[PDB]
Amino acid sequence: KVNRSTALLKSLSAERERWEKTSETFKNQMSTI
Repeated sequence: KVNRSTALLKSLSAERERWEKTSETFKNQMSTI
C-alpha cells in the first residue's frame, strides 16, 4: 500500500536523523571518558 510505504519512509528518515544524533552524543561521551 502507498500510505504504508510513505509512513515507513517518514519513520525511517526520522530514525536516520535520530541515529546521527546518537552517534554525535556517543562521540561526545568519547571525548569525555
